[PDB]
Amino acid sequence: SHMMRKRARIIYNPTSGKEQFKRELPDALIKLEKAGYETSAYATEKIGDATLEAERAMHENYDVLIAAGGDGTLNEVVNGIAEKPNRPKLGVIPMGTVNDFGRALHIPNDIMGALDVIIEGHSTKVDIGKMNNRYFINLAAGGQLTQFEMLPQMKAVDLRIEYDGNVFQGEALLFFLGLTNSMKLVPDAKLDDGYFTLIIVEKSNLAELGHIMTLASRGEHTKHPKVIYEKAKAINISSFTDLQLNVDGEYGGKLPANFLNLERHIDVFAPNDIVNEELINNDH
Repeated sequence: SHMMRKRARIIYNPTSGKEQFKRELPDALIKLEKAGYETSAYATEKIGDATLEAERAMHENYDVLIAAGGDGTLNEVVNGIAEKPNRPKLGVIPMGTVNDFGRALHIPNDIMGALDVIIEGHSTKVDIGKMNNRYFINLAAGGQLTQFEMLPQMKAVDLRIEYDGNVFQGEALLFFLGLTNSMKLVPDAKLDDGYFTLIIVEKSNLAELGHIMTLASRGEHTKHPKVIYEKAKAINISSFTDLQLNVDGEYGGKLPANFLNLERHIDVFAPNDIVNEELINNDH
């Protein structure tokens, strides 16, 4: 008995990925209890349930919030706790078909392995993004479908993007704001630095398109002059024409959008076993 008793809340999507978690919950509870966590669980039913539960949990003095599901459950949990005093630490159990945030932090795709990471108690702080009044953890993207794989479907649109002091103003096929980058690359992106990865693909002819696509195919897109790469903390986006917004893999409304990177905002259990190339701070 090496620690004083703690309180954990599991927030889980029962129909997530392979859907094995609900069946494995009783053993997850045993393991968490043996490690000293009085553990309770909440099963989501619809989109938004995880956010609302995380909001309630804020008032219930938990040491850890465990999100068991895909990037959607994760995004929802973060939305419920972001910018609130006394945030619990976040535990990630990757129960989605894709788990881009998990892979970004090297969380095992094995339940008991992910639980081993939480129980061991080493954690990192990662940036999150604020967009208008909501939050995100992976990426935001924007463009207009005609009348990187999707670039040939984009229509040039006039846009302005104020990023920190600077201004881009012109026609663009696509913009990306990346936090994590394993959904894929810029060469030197950090989860830690307080900077979004900002990609803007400018309006280009068919040849520049072919070219950008063949460079993309071997991690060299950033080398094309029509591909802009900047790092920025605050990015404000507007146009007079209407754009669709993708936020963490889902439709996230439309413009205008104001983005702020909340540097090292969220404390999340991570492996002390392995070195993260995308972290400035590996003090864990």
